[PDB]
Amino acid sequence: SCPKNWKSFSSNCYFISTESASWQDSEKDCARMEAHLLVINTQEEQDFIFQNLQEESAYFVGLSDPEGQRHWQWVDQTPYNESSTFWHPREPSDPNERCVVLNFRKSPKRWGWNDVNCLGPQRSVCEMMK
Ligand SMILES: CC(=O)N[C@H]1[C@H](O[C@H]2[C@@H](O)[C@H](O)[C@@H](CO)O[C@@H]2O)O[C@H](CO)[C@@H](O)[C@@H]1O
Ligand SMILES: [Ca+2]
Ligand SMILES: [Ca+2]
Repeated sequence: SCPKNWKSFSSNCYFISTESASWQDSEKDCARMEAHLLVINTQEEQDFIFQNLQEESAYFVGLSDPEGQRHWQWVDQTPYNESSTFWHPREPSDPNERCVVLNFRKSPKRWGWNDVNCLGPQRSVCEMMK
C-alpha cells in the first residue's frame, strides 16, 4: 500500500512532483524519501507515468550523461538499452543537455524523452520500491 499522495503501480510507488528543482536536487529529494528518480524499465511502466503527468510540464528522470559523451546511465545502475527508449525525434540534441526529462509536444501530440539542462529546475518523478 503506497503512502499518501503516491501513485501505485505494480509493486512500486511513484511520486509526481509539483515543485521544481535541479536534477541532482531532485535525486537528493527522492533519496530523502527513500526512493530514486524514475527508471523506466518496461513499456507498461512508462505509459502509467505518462497518464499521471501534466502535458504543460517536464519531469526529471534518473537518466543522465555526466561527461557529455552520450553515455547514458540509470541512477539505479541498471543497463541502458537504446532500442527500449522513448526519445523524441531530434533527441538527444545537445552534448550540453545532460539530463533526461519526460515532456509532451503538440505537433504532433506525443509523449517522449528529451535531454535538457541538469541545473535548470524541473519537476521530477520519485520511484519507491515497496
Ligand atoms: C519543445 C521542447 O521540448 N521544449 C523544451 C526545451 O527544449 C529545448 C531543447 O532541449 C530541445 O532539444 C529543443 C527541441 O526543439 O527545444 C528546445 O531548444 O527545454 C526546456 C527545458 O530546458 C523544456 O521546458 C521545454 O519543454
Ligand atoms: Ca522502474
Ligand atoms: Ca534536447
